[PDB]
Amino acid sequence: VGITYGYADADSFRPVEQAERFFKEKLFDWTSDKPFGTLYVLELPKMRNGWDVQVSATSTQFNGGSLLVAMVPELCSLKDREEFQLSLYPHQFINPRTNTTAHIQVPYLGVNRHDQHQAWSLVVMVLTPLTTEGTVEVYANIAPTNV
Amino acid sequence: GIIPVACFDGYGGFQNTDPKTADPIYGYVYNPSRNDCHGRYSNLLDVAEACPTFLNFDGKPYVVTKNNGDKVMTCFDVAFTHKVHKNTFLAGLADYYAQYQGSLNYHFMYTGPTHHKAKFMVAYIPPLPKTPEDAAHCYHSEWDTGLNSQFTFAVPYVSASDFSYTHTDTPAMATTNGWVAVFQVTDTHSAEAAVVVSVSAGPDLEFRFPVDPVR
Amino acid sequence: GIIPVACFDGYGGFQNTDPKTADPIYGYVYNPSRNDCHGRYSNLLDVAEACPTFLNFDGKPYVVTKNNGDKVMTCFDVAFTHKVHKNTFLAGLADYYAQYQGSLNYHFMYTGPTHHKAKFMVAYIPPLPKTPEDAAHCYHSEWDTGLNSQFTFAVPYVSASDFSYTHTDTPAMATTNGWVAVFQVTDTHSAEAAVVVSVSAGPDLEFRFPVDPVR
Amino acid sequence: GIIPVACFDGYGGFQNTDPKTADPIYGYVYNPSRNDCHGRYSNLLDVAEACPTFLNFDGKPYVVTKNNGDKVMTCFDVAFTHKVHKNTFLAGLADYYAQYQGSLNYHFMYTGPTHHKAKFMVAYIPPLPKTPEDAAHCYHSEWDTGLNSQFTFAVPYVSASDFSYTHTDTPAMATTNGWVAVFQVTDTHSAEAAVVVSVSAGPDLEFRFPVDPVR
Amino acid sequence: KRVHTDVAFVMDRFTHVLTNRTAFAVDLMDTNEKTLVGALLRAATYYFCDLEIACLGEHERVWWQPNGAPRTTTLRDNPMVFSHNNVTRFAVPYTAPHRLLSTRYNGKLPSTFNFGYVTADKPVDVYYRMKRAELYCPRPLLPGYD
Amino acid sequence: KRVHTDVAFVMDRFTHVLTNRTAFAVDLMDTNEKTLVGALLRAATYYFCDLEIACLGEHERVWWQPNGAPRTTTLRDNPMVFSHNNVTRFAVPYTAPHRLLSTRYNGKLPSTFNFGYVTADKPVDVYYRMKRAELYCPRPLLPGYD
Amino acid sequence: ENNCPDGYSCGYRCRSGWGCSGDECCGRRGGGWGSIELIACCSS
Repeated sequence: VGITYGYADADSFRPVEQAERFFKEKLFDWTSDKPFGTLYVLELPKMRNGWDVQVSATSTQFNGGSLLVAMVPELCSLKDREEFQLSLYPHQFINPRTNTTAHIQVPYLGVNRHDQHQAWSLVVMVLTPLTTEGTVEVYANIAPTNV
Repeated sequence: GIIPVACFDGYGGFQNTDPKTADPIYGYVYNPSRNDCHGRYSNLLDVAEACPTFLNFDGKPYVVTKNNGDKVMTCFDVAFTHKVHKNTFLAGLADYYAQYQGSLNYHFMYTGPTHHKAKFMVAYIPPLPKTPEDAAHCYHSEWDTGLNSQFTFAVPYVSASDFSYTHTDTPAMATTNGWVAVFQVTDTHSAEAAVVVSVSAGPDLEFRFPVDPVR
Repeated sequence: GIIPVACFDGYGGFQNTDPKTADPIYGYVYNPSRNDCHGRYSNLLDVAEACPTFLNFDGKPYVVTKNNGDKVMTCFDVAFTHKVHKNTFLAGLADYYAQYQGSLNYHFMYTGPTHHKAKFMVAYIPPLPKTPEDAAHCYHSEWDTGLNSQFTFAVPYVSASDFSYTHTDTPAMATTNGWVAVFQVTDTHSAEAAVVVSVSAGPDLEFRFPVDPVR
Repeated sequence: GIIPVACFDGYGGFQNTDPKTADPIYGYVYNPSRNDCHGRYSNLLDVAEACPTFLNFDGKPYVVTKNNGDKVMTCFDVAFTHKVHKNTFLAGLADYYAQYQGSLNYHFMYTGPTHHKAKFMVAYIPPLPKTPEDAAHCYHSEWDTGLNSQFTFAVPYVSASDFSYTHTDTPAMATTNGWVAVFQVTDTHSAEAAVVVSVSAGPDLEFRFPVDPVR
Repeated sequence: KRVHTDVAFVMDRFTHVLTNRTAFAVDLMDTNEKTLVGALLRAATYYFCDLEIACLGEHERVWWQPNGAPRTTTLRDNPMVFSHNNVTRFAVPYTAPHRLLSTRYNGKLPSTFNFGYVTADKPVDVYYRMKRAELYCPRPLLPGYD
Repeated sequence: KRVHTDVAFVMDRFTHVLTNRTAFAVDLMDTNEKTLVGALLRAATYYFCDLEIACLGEHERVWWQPNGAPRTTTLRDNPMVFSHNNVTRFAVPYTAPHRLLSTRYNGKLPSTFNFGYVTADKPVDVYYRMKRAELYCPRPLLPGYD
Repeated sequence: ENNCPDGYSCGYRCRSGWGCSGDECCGRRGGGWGSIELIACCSS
């Protein structure tokens, strides 16, 4: 639980940016009928800017499951066995019993210093099917930083 | 005024891994800089240590608790060629290296309801009985899902040789690499839960002899 | 007493750009001096910066004020392949170089009677609206022909890539290089004037990768 | 800018004993260590000095005391090609070397009953009479099996040349290498006994010019 | 200390990329996706290197044009290397206009992601070597063979 | 700092000037007027360099007389270089009596503006390289191609 | 003793948007490659 800064600079954290705009959107209905690997990919944007996404879910003490929320840079496609290595990307876990809310911030990334071109894609995967003992909804809050 | 030399036989052929450099065409090029770029990695295994990747338990990364009395949720080898490790980044990285040595870290995450608390023990069985009492004399560790739903189980390197072979053929051999297994000590199971298992390279793991597999 | 060597394969062929020198025939020649000579230039881009060259507006380097209401005397790309830049020393240099990066300086000289005073503006529209209000958010400058009949406008480098290609084919593409445009803010035009436009390399301009064009 | 050289004729052929090294393939390998290993020997003759090996007296390493009056038990040469030395480590090591020089140490061990004490003298007869009186003017020594049942008899190098030939053919030549013989001074023989004889390289022995016997 | 997993060590190898070609772009994605170099290159989003091109086969000379140069049938006074013992090895600088090259692109890769163009007198077999290779943003890597 | 547009760097290249000639003057205006070396040379009113000549082709040896030497069919003991691997590269020092050479002349260029005279055993292809070139009085330069 | 949750260590400079006077945050490497996670400030 906390705030994840993907591809962070080691020197910059030795002992600035901020979110300018805001947005909200529902992604999918988290239900037990979706097994592992139920990907939901959202390209960003839906100016040399870094993104800041706060994916949240509505879960109670009787809800169980796990979502993997990551930001893949230039996700053209995902192969059959590639999902298992998604943790290679700036990612977080949403668990109803641990944090039930994700927050990832990534810098500008590209071949050039100015972008047009979906550089980043927010990917949400259902790592484990939803378990209960009454529906769970996922809402994504996306805000550009340092435009 | 002429240096006498002798062109030896045997040297001079085109080697694809020779240390010698070539003669540049545009020798006065100066690319600006790449210092402030993000995500640079200069070592492959450094990526594998900090990026645990999930295991393949019959197409799924999690393990379902069983109501029947067996006390063994899973029993998988520690071989990179095993179907369990098939999807991991380490196995993908191990396919291109002949030999390896070092330790593995296995990460376990519990994704059940917050009300249900379960206690699990992880046992390593060096090259085999499948009971906690016989695993007491062997390497073992126990973690309760009431303090941290995240457990790391370092697997020591106990192979006979200094280095092991990345490529081999052992489906369920008793002496494969140590038979990591997960035991649930609580027989008072309430309902179905899940345990996500992922593996990351240990701080001392080391691959060697890069190989192009043409199998 | 013989140094063992090994003649490698791959090196030794005749390269037209090799750094190695040859063996002179008359090795004891001494040409007197060229220190007190005039006009020596050791860099082509220094000449390009110090010597602005005129543009080609349909066979003429000057633009004529129009009586009709359009407020746009000229609107030309910043591409070296554009016919407007066809007759410049910068375009001549660009034909032999693969890539370039940097800024340009456009020099405008008023060529009318001394009694007639006019105020012009020049705008650079990065990769497009053609109005002064929308150019206010863009990079625009304004000069009045009552103080100096000689104005310099610095067109910066705002291309996406670090370097840009000197060879391309874009007639009036909206993203060619920035669409330098000239407006007359005063609608009280009196008679037929003329404005001479020339271009020169900026202090930071730099070409790279010389190329023989065999198109 | 080119160094003038000249590829001499005669050098450059593939020598099987050339000091030059080759170009490694995996030049960044680092085997851990072999410091704490046991039994390493860096010199072959150091092994031969510290490891005496038995002689071949008609298939047996020992000598049977004779009841008849001859005062001689064995009379064997000091040649590595002789059938007596055939089974020794020195002869096996001498088969691969052209020449040698130095001394030999012959170890005699008495393996009889403790009650029976016998006195033996060992004589070296340089290149021949077989009597102790004639051996008095020659090199000889005497040891009694009542103090130490282990005797060392150093054989000095008295060959005419500085180095001798390991490979030769002399069955019982009077000038082979010195005709080491063992004499028993006590004619009061009681019963049958044995004397184990072994040879080890002297501290000054030195083989040279390794060769491959293709006889 | 681990040496054989270093990127600058692994990528510093001549990999066979294409066989029997006379004129070709030097797109580093021409490498085989199952070889060591190709697989570890495709496991990174971005990269940068100075290349070495080796041409093996019966050919007299090889011309190389930097990235951005116009494509023409006949090359005159362009960078040309004559073959020695039917081998032509030469080091190509990073001529792309971009700061870094990318294996993937969420737009097929545009033509600007290459190290130039190469023409040969006769068809040759080509080997690529990444000198001082730098990799960025690691991507999933999977076992090529089972 | 700009390097690739330096005069001492650009002109330091072998340019193909003529093909299949056995005896030829070493005038520097034989260069193709559209090549990089040829066009930039004609963009200067005066120049100075120590030429390098390369001959490619089946020839046993090549000669070279300095500027001003009489022209004769048979050459004896004149500066002669034998070909190695059918290539003859040799550095010709600056030879003209004038302090500087010129591309244009308001007075066709007179015969004194050359670096010598070269006769080959058999016809060869010739490449010129300008070592330590020094250009003077820049002249208009135009795009060769559109 | 350091006042950070389990697995969190100090010595990480706080990035913009945390309001920590000492500029020391309970940093934690994880979440990908090169990712750095901050959860709160560091108090000594």
